[PDB]
Amino acid sequence: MGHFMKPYFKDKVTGVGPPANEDTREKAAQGIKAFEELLVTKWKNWEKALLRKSVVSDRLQRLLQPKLLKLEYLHQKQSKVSSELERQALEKQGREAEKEIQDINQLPEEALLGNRLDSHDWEKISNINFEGSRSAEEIRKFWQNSEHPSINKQEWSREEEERLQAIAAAHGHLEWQKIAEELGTSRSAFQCLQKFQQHNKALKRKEWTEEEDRMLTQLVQEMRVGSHIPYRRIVYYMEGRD
Amino acid sequence: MGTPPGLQTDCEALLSRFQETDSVRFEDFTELWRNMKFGTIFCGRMRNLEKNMFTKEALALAWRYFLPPYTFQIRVGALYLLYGLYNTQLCQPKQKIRVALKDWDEVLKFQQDLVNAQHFDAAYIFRKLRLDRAFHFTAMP
Amino acid sequence: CNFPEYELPELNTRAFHVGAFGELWRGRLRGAGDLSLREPPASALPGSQAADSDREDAAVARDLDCSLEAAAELRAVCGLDKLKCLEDGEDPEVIPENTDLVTLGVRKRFLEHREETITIDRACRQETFVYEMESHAIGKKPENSADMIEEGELILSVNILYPVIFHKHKEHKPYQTMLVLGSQKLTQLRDSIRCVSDLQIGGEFSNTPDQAPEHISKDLYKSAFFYFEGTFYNDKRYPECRDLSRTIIEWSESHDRGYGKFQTARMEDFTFNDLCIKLGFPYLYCHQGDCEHVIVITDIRLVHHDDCLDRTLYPLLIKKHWLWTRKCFVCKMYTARWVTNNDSFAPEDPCFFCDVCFRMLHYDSEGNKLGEFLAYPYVDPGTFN
Amino acid sequence: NKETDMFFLAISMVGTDFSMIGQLFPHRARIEIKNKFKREEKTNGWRIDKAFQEKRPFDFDFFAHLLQKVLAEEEKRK
Amino acid sequence: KLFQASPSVPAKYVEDKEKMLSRTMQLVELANETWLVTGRHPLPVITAATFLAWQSLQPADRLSCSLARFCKLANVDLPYPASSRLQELLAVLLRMAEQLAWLRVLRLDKRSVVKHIGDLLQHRQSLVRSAFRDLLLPPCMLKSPKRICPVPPVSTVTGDENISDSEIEQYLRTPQEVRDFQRAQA
Ligand SMILES: [Zn+2]
Ligand SMILES: [Zn+2]
Repeated sequence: MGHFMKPYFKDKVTGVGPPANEDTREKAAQGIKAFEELLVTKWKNWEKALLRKSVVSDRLQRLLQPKLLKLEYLHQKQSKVSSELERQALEKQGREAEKEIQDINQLPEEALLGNRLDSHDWEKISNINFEGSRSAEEIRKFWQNSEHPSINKQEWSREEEERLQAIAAAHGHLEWQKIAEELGTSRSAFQCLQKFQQHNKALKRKEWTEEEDRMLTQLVQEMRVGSHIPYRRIVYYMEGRD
Repeated sequence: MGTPPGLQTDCEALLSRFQETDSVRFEDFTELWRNMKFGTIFCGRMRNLEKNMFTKEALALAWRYFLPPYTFQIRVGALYLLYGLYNTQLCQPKQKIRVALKDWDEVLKFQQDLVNAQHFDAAYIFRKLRLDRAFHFTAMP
Repeated sequence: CNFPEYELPELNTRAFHVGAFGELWRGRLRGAGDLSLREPPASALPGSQAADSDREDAAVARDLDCSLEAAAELRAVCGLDKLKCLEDGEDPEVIPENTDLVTLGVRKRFLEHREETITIDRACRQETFVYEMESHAIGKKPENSADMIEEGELILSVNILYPVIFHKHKEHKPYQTMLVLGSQKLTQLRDSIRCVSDLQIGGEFSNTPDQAPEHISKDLYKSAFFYFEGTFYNDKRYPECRDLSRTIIEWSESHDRGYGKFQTARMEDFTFNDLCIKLGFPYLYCHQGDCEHVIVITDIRLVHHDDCLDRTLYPLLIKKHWLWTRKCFVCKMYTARWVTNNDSFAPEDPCFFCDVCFRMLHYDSEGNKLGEFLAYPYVDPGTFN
Repeated sequence: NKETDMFFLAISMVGTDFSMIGQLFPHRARIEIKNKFKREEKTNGWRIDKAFQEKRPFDFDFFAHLLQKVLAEEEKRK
Repeated sequence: KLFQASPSVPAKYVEDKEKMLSRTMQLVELANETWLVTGRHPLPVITAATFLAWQSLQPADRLSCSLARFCKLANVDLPYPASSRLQELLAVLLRMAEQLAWLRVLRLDKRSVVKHIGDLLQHRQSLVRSAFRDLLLPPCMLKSPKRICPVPPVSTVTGDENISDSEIEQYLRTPQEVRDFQRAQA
């Protein structure tokens, strides 16, 4: 019974489906998205922990690779070369590279993490360290905007909330990047807007308006059968509800 | 879905008791029905959809008893149970017994046998259910 | 023979021709009036059968091969007073204690722990849609003569599963149940479905959000087809319609993919009476080139005078599953109307935004683009469910 | 264990004639008898010597019968 | 048949023939120099090397594939000791991975290492020469045998003429057992 779930037809030996159809190809060329794209999984603590591990590992390899490549090239040259003074100079270079790799080994994880806007091989991280389960750009956004330690993850202070409200009014509730910059607590535009919307009287309304009531009544009468109405789905059409 | 919680026990107890009486008369079945007071089953703070699907499944299960391989008096008791369940319901419209195509003809032959057997109580009860059109012409029960 | 049999107990049945099955049902009922759409006489208490006695006793005597006095005696014996131990005036909202039913003992056990100030309520019991649609349509008749169900017509129950699927549960399915007539063409069922995929739209509009596409997927594509008994039924009424079945035939017949030989037909060539179909066995439907639905023929029966006879409503909807609205991540409460990718402001990609949050975040008063992001208009299937 | 006791009693009865040994048991080859000897000698050289000294009367029917009975008993109880 | 987009195989598993050949060639020479080839069947080790090379050319998905699935896809009769040879090479792979700074810091494992084989091969020679100073021999006898070929006691004495005579009595049958032997195979 359960064998017939989507896709309805699936290849018996490989499980693949038919190639892209003409209608599907045109729709893709028109940029029409699919419903499967809306499926997103919550960041469990393991996902974050191994993202952190991946970032530290990436930075470690980035720092080490030039040093160890230099050391290995130097050792190859020392092995092939017979000149004594040049051999001693190459040996000294190898000792320097050894000391450099040792102090990099001794560097702390925080120094390895570096700044928020540092460069990383997000593509390689994605497809080799999480096997492509999450997209490289998605991982980049998550890290740089929420997970990197420089992000202000602390709870909002009451003074911070009051100043946020005041400067949001000052900025006309627009350009929330400038709002966050003026707040001065290293907050992001998205954090500021989410916070304001969660305590904005204009969005969440206890009162009512003529257009909201009219459209609620219209949708209710069009859809309602007996006692049932889409209480929480009417919110798509009118603004300021659940 | 299956069966309501406890309905199977009440139905089997009623059918077993009616069998042990060794009587096919409808008087005995109604007397048991009134004594243990089966008709309350359609009360008890069950709402509209609840009465509808409870009656549907109860009628389907009463039909399950009404079918073979159980012998004459068991099927007679099951028909009396079908009559009671349908005529003591409070649905609007009265919900119908789901009966299969494969079962309509066999029940018609059973009604004819009841007529030939001169036990006209069961045949009359089936005809009364037919007048109520208490049954739905379905492919499966 | 077209004799329905269980292929798996209470799960699915063998295949049979709908027309032949309906003809067999009518043959077992034609001329008896049991399949008629006209109100028959009903049972009553023995104290009120005097008016009905003249009409009933003679017919009973004729059918049961018993005397008129025997018919009257049977009627008195089978009086509802012998079974109506509830008075017609008793409310159903209370369990009557004068009973020995185990069922009502269980009902009492259920109700007792629901009378505290925290638990007492008259809320939904387990579902709502079914009875609402029933009471909205049951027993009604059409306002037009041409919209009347034929007496003894077949009623088919068809379930269509939603494109959005749980992927974590398998006992239950997300579906909507329709009722269709034997004589109806499949064109009506194809045209009736209001699937959200028809509302699908595309295009990237971060620079100019107000320039959303003028055409929904329904206005650009019309390819749709049904799948029964190995047959494709593709629509070709319009130039936008394409016979999707040809590509899948080419793909599948070239290799042992686990399915047999297939053949193509149009959508308007068949009525519900022309199909040879199973009950409970899953089947397939598709539209928009890619939006596949699972089709299950849950039930089939002749029409009854108590059923909905108003064909203006047909195809009928009688049961509907639920999908959760896609709430935008900014306020986490309001429903999203926009989604962005590559968005520097957004903490995650993709990020969904409401029409309120989207504009006020990504644009200034003039509507100029702010930051780096790509934005797409979004239609919520959890809303248009 | 009981099968070990059987090789010991057999080789008491008849000596170390692995061919006749393997014939009388139903599914044991001469190679199996040799391998069993090579395994057991280290701990049961005393028992092999006792068996060589134990020139027990080798009756055909008696031993065939007691075999069949004790194989049946072991199979049932095992 | 891994290198053509046949209908029976997904295109996911098509590569460059020369890259595959080079990966497998360098893996095979590594196995050779690590004493994994002498006195044994080459076909299982070669098969293992091919499987690991193919996996390493895209660890993203091939890490989920099994060698049994591999031979099914390729229509190849896998030798029974292929799994054992693969395990041996994996142990050698971990012994090699311990050498490099990044790998040893990352604390890799038998499975996750699949995505660094090219890196290892890049610096094979120096690292393996360093690792040898810690050789390979049959793992069965690498169990740290504290005693090797112990000298047996000298028992070259053969007596003078006869050390005992009851042995003949012990090795001869009594007349009872003689009759018993006669009736044994009647
Ligand atoms: Zn759809
Ligand atoms: Zn908003």
